[PDB]
Amino acid sequence: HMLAIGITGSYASGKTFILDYLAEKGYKTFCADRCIKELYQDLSVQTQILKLLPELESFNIGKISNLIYNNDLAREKLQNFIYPLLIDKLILFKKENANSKFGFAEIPLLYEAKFDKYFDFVVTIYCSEEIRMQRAITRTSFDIEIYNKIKEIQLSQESKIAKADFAINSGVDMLDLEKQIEKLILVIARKL
Repeated sequence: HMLAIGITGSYASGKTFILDYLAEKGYKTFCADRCIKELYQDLSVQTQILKLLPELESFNIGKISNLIYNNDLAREKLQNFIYPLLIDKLILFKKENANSKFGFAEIPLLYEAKFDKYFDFVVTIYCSEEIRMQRAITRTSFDIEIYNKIKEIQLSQESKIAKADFAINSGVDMLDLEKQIEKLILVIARKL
């Protein structure tokens, strides 16, 4: 069956870049963050979330983000509701890709704990806090309050490295990052 390789990393460490690169190269990829957004488009999921978090008043992604960064209890309720639905989608991803020897899944931010020990192998992408902050500022979503809350929630890079089978440095130029991804592919292929 398909070996599932999880990709984890702090915010702005380059997870998206690596998953995009692998997809461009034809590898099977599961983008958990985009899957969560698809879950939020499901009217039954919306309805259940509104029953669980009636303080939202309406199903609106911006209001959800605001609430879960402001409120740890709400964030926990939402994560406990979404995580099993996300696992169902990951199971389907593995099933549809059974003739592929391996495939890759982005571990979404703040779900790192929930996904502990889920994957066959884990790759962590790391880089300096200075580079992560620079990257965060260059993105259109930048919000210092949210960035600081993420910096307090998320597991440290050292902890992520400790739980990883492979650790890749994204605090390098993009073309050297791509070379490291190609090295990762070769290492996984020899595990087979």
